[PDB]
Amino acid sequence: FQPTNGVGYQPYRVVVLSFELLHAPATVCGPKKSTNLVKNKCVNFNFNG
Amino acid sequence: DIQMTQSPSSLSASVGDRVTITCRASQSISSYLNWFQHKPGKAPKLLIYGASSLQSGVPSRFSGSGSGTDFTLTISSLQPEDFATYYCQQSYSTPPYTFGQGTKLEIK
Amino acid sequence: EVQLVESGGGLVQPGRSLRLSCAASGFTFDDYAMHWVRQAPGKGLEWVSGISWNSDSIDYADSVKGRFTISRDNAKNSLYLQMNSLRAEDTALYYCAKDRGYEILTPASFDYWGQGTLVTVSSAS
Amino acid sequence: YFKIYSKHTPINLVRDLPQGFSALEPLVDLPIGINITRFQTLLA
Ligand SMILES: *[C@@H]1O[C@H](CO)[C@@H](O)[C@H](O)[C@H]1NC(C)=O
Repeated sequence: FQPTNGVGYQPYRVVVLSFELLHAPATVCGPKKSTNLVKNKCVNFNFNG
Repeated sequence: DIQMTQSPSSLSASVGDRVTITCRASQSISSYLNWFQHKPGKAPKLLIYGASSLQSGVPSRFSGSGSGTDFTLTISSLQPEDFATYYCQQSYSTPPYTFGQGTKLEIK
Repeated sequence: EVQLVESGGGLVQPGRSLRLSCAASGFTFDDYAMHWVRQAPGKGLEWVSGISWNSDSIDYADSVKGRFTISRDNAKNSLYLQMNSLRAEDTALYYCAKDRGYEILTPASFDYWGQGTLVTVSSAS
Repeated sequence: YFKIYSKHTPINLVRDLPQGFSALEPLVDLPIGINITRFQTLLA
C-alpha cells in the first residue's frame, strides 16, 4: 500500500454485517417511532403494540 | 523534491465581503492538501482536511476546492473573528509535511 | 476538548541540551500518532519529527537529523523530545500536534494542536 | 423467557413454615433461550 498507487490499488476498508433468525427471543430492534399524546378527543391509540 | 507557493500575502476586505486564497504546488499531489487557521494568540487549528472536505465543528462558511496542482480556499461571510494567518500543507510527496508561507488577512 | 500542555522551555547556551514534555488527557493516547511542529519567530511553520502509535517507525526533519531524539511513554500519556547540540537557528516556538491516523507518513494531517512553548538559544543572563 | 418472582416478609417463626397469605410480585424477565433441567444453590 502506498499513496502513489492508482485508484484500483488503494486500500478499501470493508465491513460485512450478517443478520440471523433462529429459535430464540428477539433482541435487536429498530428505533420505535412515537407521537405526541392527545386527550379528550376520539383518537386511534397504539400503546405498546 | 516539491515546492509550495502562496500567490497572496496580504489582503483587505470588510465584514460583508467574499475572500478567496489560492495555494499552488510544484508537482501534482492528487487532492492531498490541508488548510490551517493560525490565530496569532493561540494554537493553530485545522479547517479543511483533504481537497474539499470540511472538518467537524468549524463553521460552514469556509469552503475549499481544487485538485491536481492548483487549490483554492473560499470564505463566504467574513465574520469579524476570522482574522488569522492561513497555511496550506501537502502530505503526498517524499519531503514530509511541507508548509507554505503565511497569508496575512486583515479587515479594513 | 483534548488538552496538550508543554513545558521545559527556557534559555540555554549554544551546544547545551534540553528536554520537552507534552501531556495528553482528553483522548485515547495509546493508538494515535503525534508530531512536533516548529514555528520560527519570523517565518512559517515547519515540521520537525513524528512518532507512530507504538515506537516502531520514527522520522525526522532533514535539518534536525542526528540531533533530535523523540520519545514516547504510553503508560503516563505523554511524549518527550530530547533536543541535543542546539545552534543559534533553533530559537523558535515548538508545538505538540496530534496525527489523525496511527502511522507517521500518511495523507492524514495534524488534527489537534496545543499552545507553543518558547525556547531561546543565546548567551545572556 | 426466564422469569423470577420475589417477596420478602418478616416472620417470627423458627422451626416451621408460617401459615398465611402473601402474593409474589414479578422481579425481572430474562429473554434468553435456554433448555433447562437442573439447578443448584450457593452457600457462603
Ligand atoms: C433443548 O436443549 C436440549 C439440550 O440440553 C436438547 O437436548 C433439546 O433437544 C432441546 N429442545 C429443543 C426443542 O430444541
